Amino acid sequence: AIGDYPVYYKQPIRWLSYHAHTRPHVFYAIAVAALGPVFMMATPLRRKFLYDDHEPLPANGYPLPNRSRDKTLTGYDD
Amino acid sequence: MNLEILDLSILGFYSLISSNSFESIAILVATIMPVITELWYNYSQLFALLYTLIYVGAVVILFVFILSVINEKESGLFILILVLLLDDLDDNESNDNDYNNVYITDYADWFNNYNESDLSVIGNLLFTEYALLLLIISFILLMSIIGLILIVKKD
Amino acid sequence: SSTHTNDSLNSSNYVDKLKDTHFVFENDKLPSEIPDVEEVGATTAPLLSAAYFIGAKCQDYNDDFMLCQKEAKGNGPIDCLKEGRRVTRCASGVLKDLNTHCSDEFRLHWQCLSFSNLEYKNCRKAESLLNKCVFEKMNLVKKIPGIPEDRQIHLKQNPVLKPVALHQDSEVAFKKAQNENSI
Amino acid sequence: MLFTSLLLIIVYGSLVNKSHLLTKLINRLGLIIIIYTLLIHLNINTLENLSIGINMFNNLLLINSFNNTIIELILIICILYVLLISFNITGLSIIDNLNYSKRTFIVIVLFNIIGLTLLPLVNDIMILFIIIELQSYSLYLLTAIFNESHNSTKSALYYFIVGSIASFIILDATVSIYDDLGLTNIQYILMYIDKLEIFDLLCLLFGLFIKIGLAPFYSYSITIYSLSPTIITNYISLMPKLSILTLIYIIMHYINIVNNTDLNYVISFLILISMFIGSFGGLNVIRIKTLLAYSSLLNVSYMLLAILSNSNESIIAYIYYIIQYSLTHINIFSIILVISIYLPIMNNMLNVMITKYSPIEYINQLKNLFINNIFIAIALCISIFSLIGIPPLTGFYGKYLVLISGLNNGYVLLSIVLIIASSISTVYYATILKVLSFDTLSFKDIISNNLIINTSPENNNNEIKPEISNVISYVISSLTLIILLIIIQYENIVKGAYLVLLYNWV
Amino acid sequence: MIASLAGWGLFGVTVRAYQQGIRKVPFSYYPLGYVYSALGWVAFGYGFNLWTERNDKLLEKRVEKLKESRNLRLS
Amino acid sequence: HFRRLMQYKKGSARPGLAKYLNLFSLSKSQLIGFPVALGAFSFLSHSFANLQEG
Amino acid sequence: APLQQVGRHGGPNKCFGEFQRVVECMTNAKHDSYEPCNNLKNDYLECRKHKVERYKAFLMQKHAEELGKDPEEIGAPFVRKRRFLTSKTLGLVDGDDYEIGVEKI
Amino acid sequence: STADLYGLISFTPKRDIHHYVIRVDEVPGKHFPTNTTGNFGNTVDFENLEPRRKPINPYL
Amino acid sequence: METYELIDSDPKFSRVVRYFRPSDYLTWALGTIGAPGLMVLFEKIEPAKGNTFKMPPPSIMRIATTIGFFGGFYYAYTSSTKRFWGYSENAKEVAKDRYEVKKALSEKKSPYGSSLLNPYQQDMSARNSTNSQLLLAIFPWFNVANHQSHGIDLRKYYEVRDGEENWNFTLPPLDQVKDLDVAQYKEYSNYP
Ligand SMILES: CCCCCCCCCCCCCCCCCC(=O)OC[C@H](COP(=O)(O)OCCN)OC(=O)CCCCCCCCCCCCCCCCC
Ligand SMILES: CCCCCCCCCCCCCCCCCC(=O)OC[C@H](COP(=O)(O)OCCN)OC(=O)CCCCCCCCCCCCCCCCC
Ligand SMILES: CCCCCCCCCCCC(=O)OC[C@H](COP(=O)(O)OCC[N+](C)(C)C)OC(=O)CCCCCCCCCCC
Ligand SMILES: CCCCCCCCCCCC(=O)OC[C@H](COP(=O)(O)OCC[N+](C)(C)C)OC(=O)CCCCCCCCCCC
Repeated sequence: AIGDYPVYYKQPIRWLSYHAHTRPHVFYAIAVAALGPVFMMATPLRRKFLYDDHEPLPANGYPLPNRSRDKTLTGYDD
Repeated sequence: MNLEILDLSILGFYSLISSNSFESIAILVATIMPVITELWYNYSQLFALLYTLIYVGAVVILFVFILSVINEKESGLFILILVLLLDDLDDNESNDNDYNNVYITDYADWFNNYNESDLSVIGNLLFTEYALLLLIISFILLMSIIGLILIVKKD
Repeated sequence: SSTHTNDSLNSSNYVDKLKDTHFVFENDKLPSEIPDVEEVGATTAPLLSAAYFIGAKCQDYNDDFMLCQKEAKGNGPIDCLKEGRRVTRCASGVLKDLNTHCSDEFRLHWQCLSFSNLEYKNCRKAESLLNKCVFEKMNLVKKIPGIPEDRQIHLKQNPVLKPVALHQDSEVAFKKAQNENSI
Repeated sequence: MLFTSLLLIIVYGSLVNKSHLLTKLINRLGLIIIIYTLLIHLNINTLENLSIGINMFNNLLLINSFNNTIIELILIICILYVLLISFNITGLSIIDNLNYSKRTFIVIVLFNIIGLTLLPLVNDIMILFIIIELQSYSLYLLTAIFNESHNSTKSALYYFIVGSIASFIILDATVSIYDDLGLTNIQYILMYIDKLEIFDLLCLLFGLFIKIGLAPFYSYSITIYSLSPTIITNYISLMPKLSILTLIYIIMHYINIVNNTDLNYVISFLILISMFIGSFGGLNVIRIKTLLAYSSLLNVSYMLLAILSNSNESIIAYIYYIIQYSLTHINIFSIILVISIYLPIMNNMLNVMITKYSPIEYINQLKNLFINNIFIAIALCISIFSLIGIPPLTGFYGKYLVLISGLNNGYVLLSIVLIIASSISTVYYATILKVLSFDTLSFKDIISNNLIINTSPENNNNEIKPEISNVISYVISSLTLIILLIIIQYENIVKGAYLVLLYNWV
Repeated sequence: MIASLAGWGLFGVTVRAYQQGIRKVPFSYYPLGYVYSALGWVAFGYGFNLWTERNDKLLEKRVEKLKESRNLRLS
Repeated sequence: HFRRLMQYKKGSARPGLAKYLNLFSLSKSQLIGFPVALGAFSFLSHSFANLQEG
Repeated sequence: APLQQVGRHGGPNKCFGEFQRVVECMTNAKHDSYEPCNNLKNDYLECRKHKVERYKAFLMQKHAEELGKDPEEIGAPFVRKRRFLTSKTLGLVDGDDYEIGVEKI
Repeated sequence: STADLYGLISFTPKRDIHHYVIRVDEVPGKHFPTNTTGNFGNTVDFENLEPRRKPINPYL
Repeated sequence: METYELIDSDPKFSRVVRYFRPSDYLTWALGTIGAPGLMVLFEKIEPAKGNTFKMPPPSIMRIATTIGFFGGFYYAYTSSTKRFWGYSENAKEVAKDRYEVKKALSEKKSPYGSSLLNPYQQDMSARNSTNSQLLLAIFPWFNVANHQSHGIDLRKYYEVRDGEENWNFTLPPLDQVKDLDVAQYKEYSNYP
């Protein structure tokens, strides 16, 4: 097989080489696109080795203290 | 002088007299522009721009694209003005008189310290709450790509 | 967000013409049954400059004013009128203090905000002087809840995002404090 | 399972070489996918649990035991249709190779089954418009799948325009509902079922009435069905009514909460008018598909009386009728796809132009089928006798059950007209039986060797050579005996319909 | 219960017998055909009886509630 | 009728357009006969309803 | 249950509170019928269109017409052009009547 | 017996705007994408929420 | 009505696979080899072209195996799901589920797992994937998120049933269990 089109399930390595030579417009668009979801999967690796996720934003309105109203609150009265 | 009325009267005049397909495609553009402009002012600036980007930029120039493909071949002034005047008299789309004569306001409040555009909320709900609606749409788009090619492609 | 509404000023006078907007006044003052309060007169820039000192001084009343809104169950405006005056009086207390203790340090900072699109990132040199002054003369500090002390943004020695253009009064006042104070 | 396999078929079909054997083999892959879908559906979905009604996907889709009945029915009828395109309907390469000339045929059909099965489940006006378009777009593509044909493309153009106006009416009703209430979920609208303009739901029905071909909108459906290829007409004239009539029944279930009489009078005006046109229309017709188009309209008129009445007996009448009518429809069209082998060949007058899209097009092309194939002629006779309503076939119990639901709700006028309209329509069902058999004894001993079936090659001259393929023959026989012998297990089937609930409970 | 599957199987023999006429072949053609068509409907007949017995259990329980509701109506 | 007259003016030589417009056309008698009949129908139907007390 | 009536900032809007109180009543278990929730349904429709309140404004407009009450003295002062929200009108101490700047903020 | 059973099943209870089945099992608005606490008009509390009207399964 | 104990109204995807019975793997295997067989069975029933049996080309048999590979898994996934919902026999899974949860509460970890999703995102995710297996014959959708709306009462995992006390697991009060709604809103009433 000096120039035969490779069969993917028998020659996986040569099958990609055929497409990395004759179809550079397909092979590297797939290669670039897959590098996104691949990087998403390596997010847990970054958490344990680089830095934790930031604290979530306070985007839920005014932070209401979880308690009952103060009863001895005075001052600034009429 | 709500000049938006005069734009449609001209538009309503040429819709009654259009003969070829050049004028028919002109009625389309002459209708979106009042729709876009009356959305830019008043109601929603976001959907005025979405209409321009999606209707004019995408579906309108497709019409003129196929008109050049299809073909280009081939009343009385009293009746038209009489019809347009008759069309002009009664323009109340709804018959709740108080709803059309009495004005209302809203009260603003400062409880929303995380202020973000509408397109932020729409994406917030479309990609979380109604992710089924978003996913079916990409499915409807997918069928069109297959649907266009099976209809038109020769071999 | 510049969405049109029915509750405030819109983008252009062409919006007003389509909506037929009337800008309506109401001369009637509040009834005497509600004791009067002195409304805060500060504008946008001074409030954003003193916002974290109002938070440090009126924290109890702000929380109590909000807790009245939570537990009023929809009748918030009417059943929290007395608790809403403590907040107005407390905030007026802070702005009156800054005018009588740190008038130049305060004015320098909110002139910077009025000069740099009301953004805190552009006015750190003036803001650092104001915080240092307020601490010694009123004991108030600026704290951003939810993060460690070492990782607050306004204490960042080398910020990634810095102002494009410098405020002359800030840079001049800063280096003077590099002599007056950094002995 | 349907959606995931559709993507595999889309990609795979675009890879392999264009050929008939591969196209026919891919059609047999879809026949598996539809079968696999039914096994997974029946496994998880049960009548006993879906009785209460279960919200899915953020309440967008609501499923109960009434909808669940039709999904399984739709899957079943879609298996019997795919058997046509997946096997031989005649075995003569000239006639059959049309079914294998298109590779996207099975893909578009699989697109539609997703559209059909989700429509009864919709519970939001936002998803109602999306799903109705997914079904509507799939029909236009299937109508134009044979893009070389002039009549097929002309029909899809007519279909697209009428459906586009139909979809706009549907879209406008939902917008008007949103204008009044500001709510999109159907359950939230039910809280304001007394506070909204109930006629805006009727404007919604007027859009769904166009898509099922109900008079005065019946004109386009008759034209469309009489122009598409018989394989295409076999699908587009039955499937949309399966999923839309189920949706119409549910919308009418919610509507009858406020029991507005004006709404019922307008619908009775359309049901009454449709019976008239559905009966008197088919009296003067020559094309068989035009005849079955008028026949379809009349049966939809009967099925709306069960929908309009909308009681506990209306569920039984609709659930039974929609099942028996589908099997009858499949049985009749399957026979018409087969008996084209007995057509004569010229060796003249009236210059009748026949094409490979509708080889059987006129009623008198059924002539002497009692002679050429007696067994299949009786199967067509039994099927037509069911449509007439002769007991104890399946067709009688449909009309008998519909009449119970109609009269129990006081629809006396419509019940009498449907019994007049049934007898008027018997005239043109009897013509099909007249053509099948009545000239038997004059033609009994004739020298016939010019039939299309006589151009089939002789294989061995020693082995027996069956005239009709295996799978299509077994389907015709099975559905003919089920139609004929429903009396044996009728009691169990009807008692199996008492359990199908739509929020009856107690 | 075998007799119930006996009847269902005999219906399976009829369909294959009725298939021969449509194909126009001698009724003794391919005797293994009658076995396959018989067994196919016994499989259907087996499941069909399971479905109907399941309906009896469900309908008895539903009628228990319907009788109570009628008594409240008939008060 | 007047609206269908405007459609006649726009297209006359076209066979399909005049094919459909001619079906809906009402003769000058029908444009007068139909409104009279319904007006007569509604008057007689209501009048006989009062005479019969229902 | 799905979110309805979401404001332009992601939170509940003006009329969400009324709609939520309707859902609580309709889906409640201590109710025999839907009669008790009939008033809540009116409030949600009222919050959105103000039809009853606009009607009340119509009578007060019409009643003053039949009594001769001067509109300028019963109504509230208003300004139609935003450029003429001058400091004289706003009541500021030494305010001119010269127009205000509404060109660019 | 058959006449009795059919009389039970065929009967349809009357539905008016007062009694009908609504398939909503919970009150919306517990969590919003942002600014969950709006003008504080959400008077409904989810900590002390009364039990909802659960559906009846007539086969159970 | 065959009703059992409701283990989980919205079982998590990883849980549903880990709970496959050996028979479930058999169904997945049967579905995988059934689809290629069904193609062969049709050819035995009726040849695609000609009149004699001809084995379909190997390419069709590979795509047939893939289609039956998902279909077999989907049938396996739905059957395993009925047990969680209580529609099927779930006594074996109930003990297996209880062992994991009682162990989980003991370590003060959440039974449901920690989640990247905020409170609204957790509850929104539950709405999409709850009861989504009913349409798993039409299109796929799985619960792949560690949310908390599973339709159970965590109190029922405190009481000891037959054959459980021997596990000797200590369960703290739920108020001290990490990543639960009853253990998060301690500072502010709208932030966890
Ligand atoms: C910045 C201004 C841009 C527009 C410049 C032209 C203004 C002339 C008025 C036309 C526009 C009015 C809008 C209604 C469309 C009417 C189109 C029509 O009927 O034909 C107009 C044009 C001239 O032909 P005319 O003699 O008027 O009619 C009989 C000809 N057999 O027939 C022709 O097709 C000649 C070429 C005209 C092409 C114009 C394309 C359509 C207009 C799009 C641009 C403007 C968008 C609409 C804005 C106003 C909306 C009210
Ligand atoms: C206001 C606009 C004009 C009126 C439009 C009416 C719209 C509603 C009609 C519903 C049915 C749609 C019919 C299709 C459109 C018909 C339009 C039409 O009128 O065309 C004319 C056509 C015959 O045309 P022709 O008279 O030969 O040529 C005229 C020459 N100038 O005439 C026809 O063919 C019309 C007859 C078609 C069939 C209608 C019969 C319906 C059944 C009614 C009787 C029901 C009896 C039931 C018994 C119990 C109730 C009494
Ligand atoms: C060329 C030939 C011309 C015709 C000749 C006549 C052939 C007669 C065959 C006798 C068969 C027999 O005996 O059937 C007996 C069996 C089993 O009866 P069982 O166990 O008591 O079940 C209970 C029956 N009850 C109620 C009488 C007690 O029922 C059958 O299979 C019924 C036939 C199937 C009818 C279709 C309904 C099922 C499909 C549902 C989709 C709508
Ligand atoms: C557990 C019970 C399973 C029973 C088997 C089911 C699959 C059938 C395949 C058998 C093998 C085969 O196809 O054998 C081949 C035979 C004979 O074909 P022929 O017409 O003589 O062709 C000519 C043969 N030459 C080439 C030798 C000349 O086909 C049949 O007889 C098909 C019987 C119809 C299918 C019955 C299914 C009933 C469905 C009921 C549910 C609704």
